[PDB]
Amino acid sequence: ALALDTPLPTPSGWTTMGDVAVGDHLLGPDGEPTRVVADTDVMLGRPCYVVEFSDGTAIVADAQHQWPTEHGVRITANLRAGMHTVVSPAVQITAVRRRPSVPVRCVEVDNPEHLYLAGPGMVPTHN
Repeated sequence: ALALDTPLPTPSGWTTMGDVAVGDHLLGPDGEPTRVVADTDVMLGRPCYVVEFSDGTAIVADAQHQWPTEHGVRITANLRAGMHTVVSPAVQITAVRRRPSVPVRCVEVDNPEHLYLAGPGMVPTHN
């Protein structure tokens, strides 16, 4: 679900969606370590999007990647400018557009909100 070069913060620093492994730790919605308990393979040919945020960062995600908004969970294909990604100043989605397909990959974490931080802005996103 996220492009492989997406940076993801960890308790030791940074990894990428391309490098993170089951058993590694990401950061949960409160910044605390959260364990990666499952993943996908690298997936090809999926329809991809750029999501641009108000903190000046951007994440490439596939159509079906899930985001926690003020309106509940929304997939990338349903995001619209003006929404925010929240965990309960929430960063705001400034733009969403299609982009040519790149390899993507998803992971699952084990905190009860099923959220991890993504991108250089540490934006909340849903497993």
